Amino acid sequence: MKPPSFDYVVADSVEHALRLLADGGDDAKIIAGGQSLVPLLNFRMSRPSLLVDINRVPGLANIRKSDQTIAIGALTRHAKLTTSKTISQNLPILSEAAAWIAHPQIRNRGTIGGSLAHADAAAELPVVLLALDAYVTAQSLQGERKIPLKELLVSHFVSSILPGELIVEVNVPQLPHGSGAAFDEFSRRHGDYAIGGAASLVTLDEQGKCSRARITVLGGGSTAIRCQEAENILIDSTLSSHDIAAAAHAAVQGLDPVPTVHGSAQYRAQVIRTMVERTLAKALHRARPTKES
Amino acid sequence: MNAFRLTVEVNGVTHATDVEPRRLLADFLRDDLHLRGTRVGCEHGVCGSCTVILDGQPVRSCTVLAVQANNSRIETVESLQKDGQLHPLQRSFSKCHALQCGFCTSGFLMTLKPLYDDEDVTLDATSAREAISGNLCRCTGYQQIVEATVDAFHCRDHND
Amino acid sequence: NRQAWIGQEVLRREDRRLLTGTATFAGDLGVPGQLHMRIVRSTQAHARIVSIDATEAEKTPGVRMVITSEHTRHLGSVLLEELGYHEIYENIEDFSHPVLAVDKVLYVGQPVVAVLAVDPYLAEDAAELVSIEYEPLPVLLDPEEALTGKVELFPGRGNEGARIKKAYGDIDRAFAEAEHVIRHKYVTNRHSGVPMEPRAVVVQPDPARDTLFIWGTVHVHDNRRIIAKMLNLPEVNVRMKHVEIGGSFGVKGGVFPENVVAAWAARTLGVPIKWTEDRVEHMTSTSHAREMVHKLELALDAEGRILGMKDEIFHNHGAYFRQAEPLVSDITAGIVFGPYRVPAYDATLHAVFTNKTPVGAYRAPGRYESTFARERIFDLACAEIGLSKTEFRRRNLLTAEDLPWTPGLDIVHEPYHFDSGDVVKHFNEALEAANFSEWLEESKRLRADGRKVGVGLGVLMDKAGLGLFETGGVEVSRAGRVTVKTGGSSVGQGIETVLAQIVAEELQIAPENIDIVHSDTELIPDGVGSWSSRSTVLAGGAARKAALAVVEKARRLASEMLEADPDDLELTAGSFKVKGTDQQISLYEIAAARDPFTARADNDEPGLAADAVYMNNAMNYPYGVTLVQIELDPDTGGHRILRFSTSTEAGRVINPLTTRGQIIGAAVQGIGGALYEEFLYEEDGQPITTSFMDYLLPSAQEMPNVDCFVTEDAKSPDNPFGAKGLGEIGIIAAGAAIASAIDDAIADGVHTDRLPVTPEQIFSRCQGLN
Ligand SMILES: Cc1cc2nc3c(=O)[nH]c(=O)nc-3n(C[C@H](O)[C@H](O)[C@H](O)COP(=O)(O)OP(=O)(O)OC[C@H]3O[C@@H](n4cnc5c(N)ncnc54)[C@H](O)[C@@H]3O)c2cc1C
Ligand SMILES: Nc1ccn([C@@H]2O[C@H](COP(=O)(O)OP(=O)(O)OC[C@H]3Oc4nc5nc(N)nc(O)c5nc4C(S)=C3S)[C@@H](O)[C@H]2O)c(=O)n1
Ligand code: FES
Ligand code: FES
Ligand SMILES: [Mo]
Repeated sequence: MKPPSFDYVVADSVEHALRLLADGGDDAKIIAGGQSLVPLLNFRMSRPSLLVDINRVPGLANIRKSDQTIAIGALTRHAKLTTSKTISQNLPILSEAAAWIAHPQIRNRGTIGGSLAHADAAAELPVVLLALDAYVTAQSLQGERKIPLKELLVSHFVSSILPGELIVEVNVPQLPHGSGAAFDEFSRRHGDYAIGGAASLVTLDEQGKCSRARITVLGGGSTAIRCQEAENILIDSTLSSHDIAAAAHAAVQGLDPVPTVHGSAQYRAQVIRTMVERTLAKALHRARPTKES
Repeated sequence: MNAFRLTVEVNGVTHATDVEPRRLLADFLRDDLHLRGTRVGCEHGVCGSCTVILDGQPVRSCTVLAVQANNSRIETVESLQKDGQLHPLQRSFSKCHALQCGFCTSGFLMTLKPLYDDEDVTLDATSAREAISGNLCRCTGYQQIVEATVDAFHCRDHND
Repeated sequence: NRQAWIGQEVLRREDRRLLTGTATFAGDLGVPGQLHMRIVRSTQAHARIVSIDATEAEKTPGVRMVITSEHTRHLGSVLLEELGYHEIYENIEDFSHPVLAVDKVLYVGQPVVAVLAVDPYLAEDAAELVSIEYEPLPVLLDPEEALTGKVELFPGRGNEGARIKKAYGDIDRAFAEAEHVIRHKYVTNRHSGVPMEPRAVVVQPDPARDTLFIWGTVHVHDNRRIIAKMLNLPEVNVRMKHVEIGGSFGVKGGVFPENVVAAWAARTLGVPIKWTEDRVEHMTSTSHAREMVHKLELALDAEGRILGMKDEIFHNHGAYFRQAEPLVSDITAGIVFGPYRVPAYDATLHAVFTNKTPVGAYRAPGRYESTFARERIFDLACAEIGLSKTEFRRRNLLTAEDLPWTPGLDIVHEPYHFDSGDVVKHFNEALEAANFSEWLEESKRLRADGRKVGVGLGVLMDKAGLGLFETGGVEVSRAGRVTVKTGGSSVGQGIETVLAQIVAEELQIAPENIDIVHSDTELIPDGVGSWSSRSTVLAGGAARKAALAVVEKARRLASEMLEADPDDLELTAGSFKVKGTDQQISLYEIAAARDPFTARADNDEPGLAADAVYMNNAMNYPYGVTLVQIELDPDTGGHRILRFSTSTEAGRVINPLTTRGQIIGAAVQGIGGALYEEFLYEEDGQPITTSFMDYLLPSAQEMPNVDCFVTEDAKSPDNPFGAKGLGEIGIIAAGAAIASAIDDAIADGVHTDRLPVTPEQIFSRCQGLN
């Protein structure tokens, strides 16, 4: 229990936040949700001098269908991903994926902006968002960056976010039309940090070849992992238990996971393996529209 | 070095007090707002008992610094009972022996409260289990709780 | 109107306290001028120390004192445990640290230094600043290599533990003349109770020195007896106050180092001291259990009947005895046979030491670990003999006939003798009627492209009298209400309800009007406590002859009040109808009348010299079969427990609604032990499972949609009322039956040894298809 001592402030605006924590501390931290920071405090695994509460800043809370993409504010709650738009193409994968993030009590306060900056190796969001080819706009005192999700994820509990700067919004490209999206994970109890999980997304060619496929892996290394070559197999080829099995069985060969408590290294590689093909199963079906259902 | 003044609504009664930022909401809601009803078991958003209604949404009073709750409505297990009469959730919990120790009772009850008060949905055994799942108990296990919640929702809706 | 209450489903009396939140818990308590104790615990598994630097801890403001070892090895005895001793030999030690010794460290999480500050936030703020340099010693972890003993824990050495031995008649000939002789060793997982309320203590001294108040939760709250002796200030003056408890499962049962440090520090400062445990701490400091090694052997004939059965057991006690005396180890060695025909036996239990958290007594201690191996050797035996586990257990269960069956095993001291006084009856019709209730055969019949089924039996050492006595008291009043004092303790299993019924039945007063007071040693100078499914026939047996002492004290006193002699109508309202049907005197007005008129209107007859209540030599042994079916996902490691049904015979269920809680709830704690819970230590010595993210507690979705309950009240034992202990009968055979099902569903060999059953182990079916 018992978190360390710190000074605490609530930011009024997006640059107010940047303005204050900048001169406020070499080691000043942001809070928003809390569900990762506050527990890291009761374990005394973090020593912020200054905490900046941004959880009460206007703009970063809404969901837009801008252009050929979809904008999501950083302070968007996990619960407001299971609900409600939800978003376009909706269910996308996320409402199927967020439904795994712990429980309602935690989902009620955990932000998307937090989980990405926190970047737990087993975080369900980045794994998904990499398969969607995310794009993260990060405002700083000096200027504003936009970083794709591939460079963002550094290691477990490490992101490529510069100290001081702030994740503002995540925008995902609205992919093609009538494609298949699925997400499954395995864990001892429903909602625990999964042993292995996968998010696979297939786009149909109708005439029914495969036009595009994006695959990611939960718990293959220190971060989410694109199986860029396991995807190459599916391309042009149709359906089929085998192409699926051949794709899945070839996504895990490049993976060395970490153990031990919940499972060993090679173990996880085989769980992830059944996660890939299984997601690819429902990654069809959902890809059927033409609607009339 | 730094004091913070809270203006929070708790179970109706509004409070104004200065607290050091690092004190967790759970500790604040037990001292000196002596509402021991909220209970603390794990220390990292798991045990359940921890759970309170924040602004209508059930959140853990234990992953929230008391300071983060300024200018907000908060409700605890003390707020169910209205003039002697136990809130129906409390009644069915006793009618179905949904509790033996006591700890996992604030947690579950407060989780179930806004779900109850809002007109939907029914709660059937399967959907009932999923609802309470965010709370752990080491005594029941759940069978009677799941049976308790369902009972509460029948006298609620279809109700003779 | 002869309204009956025992056996009825009545809603609990405790309910409202806990629902509204009017009830106070140990952590809930606040006292002005409080000091907050935080404990600096070990970070080494095995190490001797030079510790002298609390300087910057002492010098941070808000901190009143930092307690080192030198303060407390004083007086400052070392944690005594009591009777059950012989002793053989000897004791010291463990006891634990027992209080912070300035020399060696025997496990991570051991108390070394206590701080005392104004708020608990500042308390551990100063706890960090304490520095202790260690000499790392070699680390002992495997119970078997404990006694093949290099790397000795105590320099006095101080042979690791106590060696318990029990063995009937002629097992040499029972084995030598056997066709199938079966040898296999089993290993049980190290897990505990892990209740929701962590441990918490509050001590307020009356600096008038006369006394000391402890709203601490010390689990026989009548074991001030230890603290008294330790502090040498006995015996009243250590007045214990009642608090509600958030579950214990025996894991909290007794005196801890924290208890005495607080009490000492409180006394010698005249300042109230408060202590509240981390969960993390709880995982490394609160008593452990369950870790054993079960070498076993069987002697069988072409019929399949038992002739001989047993070999050595290695109970890993952690680093220390912690009023966790051979008691449980002694029990274990007594009943690895369960309710079976077992002509002979050879227990050689080795209670041993390792660098782990000192082992206490988890719900059904030593009987979860034993009924596992026993039912895992019986299932294995059916593989070679060739035929069904169902019809093996079916005809060499417990002949009766035989009854009373004075065994059959030892040399019978469970825990003293002599027993097993199995005067309680029909072993079989339970199993028979339990499967005639009603499925089992119905989904052994499985199209089973899913998975399969399992069984297991459990008898229980569950009224550990204790022996001789238990106190109780009933009091009628001027206000309508009734009061019951008892040596019981509401861990949250419904004592205060059960006793109220017992009293209600005999007094003809609604259980609503009756209140129950417990664990308040000023009202109750003597009580035994609550462990080993006991408190009903003992403390309920106290309540009976208390309520039966008033009826004479009253009915006699009522005949004097009016002028009618002691015969009337039949006499209950609760009041007094003579005749049919003139007049009446209520039971309360009688009491209100006995004021300062030369007297007193109450009873408290248990007990005197030659005790009361009287429960002596032989306890009741309840028995029960668990039935399970599981499905398994083989491409991953998953499983969904499709069905579950524990069924246990126990005469006179006092409250059916609440007993259902005690059966189901326990059963789940068993599944938790069977498939989720294990304390994992890293090979160097550090605990890995310290949070809740690591240690897996069963949650709502994974549990069986129903545990069915089959209890019958045939054959009431002869301790009036003929009732049994039931607070443990859930978990007993929960481990073995799950295990059998898993092996039945794969299906290879029936060859599972180590619990729990991890998802990694459970793709050895990827092998099967390969
Ligand atoms: C798979 C998965 C499992 C989970 N399991 C659990 C669980 O078992 N128990 C539980 O309690 N929670 C769980 N969570 C919740 C998890 O802690 C999330 O990270 C949650 O969103 C935490 O709140 P937060 O990150 O929004 O705010 P915080 O936790 O306060 O954020 C922590 C860190 O993120 C940084 N940060 C936050 N927002 C921004 C921003 N806009 N720009 C820059 N930096 C920022 C801060 O600097 C801070 O140091 C889980 C989440 C996932 C994805
Ligand atoms: N409503 C009840 C309650 C109990 N009994 C039975 O009658 C006796 C009265 O209970 P008690 O003597 O307290 O049994 P124990 O002392 O062994 O403690 C109860 C048992 O079961 C428990 N149930 C618990 N339930 C809760 N909620 N919290 C705990 O900490 C509990 N701890 C325990 C522990 S420890 C055990 S071993 C027990 O034999 C019990 O089996 C009964 O018939 N009907
Ligand atoms: S202790 Fe705060 S949520 Fe369990
Ligand atoms: S938590 Fe102990 S009774 Fe439910
Ligand atoms: Mo117990």
